[PDB]
Amino acid sequence: KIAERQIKRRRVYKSIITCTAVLKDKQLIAGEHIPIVPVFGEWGFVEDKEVY
Amino acid sequence: SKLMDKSDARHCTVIHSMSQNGWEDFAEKYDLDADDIPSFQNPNDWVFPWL
Amino acid sequence: NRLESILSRFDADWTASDEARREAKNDLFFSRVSQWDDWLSQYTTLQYRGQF
Repeated sequence: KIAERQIKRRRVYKSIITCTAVLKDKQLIAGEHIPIVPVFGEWGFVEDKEVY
Repeated sequence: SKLMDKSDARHCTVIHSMSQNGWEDFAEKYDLDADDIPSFQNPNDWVFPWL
Repeated sequence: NRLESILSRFDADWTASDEARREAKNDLFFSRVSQWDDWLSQYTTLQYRGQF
């Protein structure tokens, strides 16, 4: 162990939720980004509100 | 002047229209008194109802 | 102070570019949301308003 260093990284947490309670809270996800990959068509913003 | 490139002209006048902050910027750049607001022949009209 | 000067400059630029920003915002709304730029008469009476 040569030394220690502080490295900034992103961690993804998943929490299964309902309208009344959280069944699972902050389950760490492997990925560094949100796994959902969106595909858009005529995407854009008109009045600060998303329109696709 | 009788030439397209205006090379015969012995003088030329360029009218500068600038906002207030532009006026202080111009005065600072050319070392002028920004307090004395300048005036000249108005190159543009007000045919359109600009605010 | 700094606040007054910043607000004066911003107000001058906003007043200078008000018409251009209004026209461009109309262009964005017309080409992105809807081509019926009716805000008052839209609720007065229900009539057919096609989008061709």
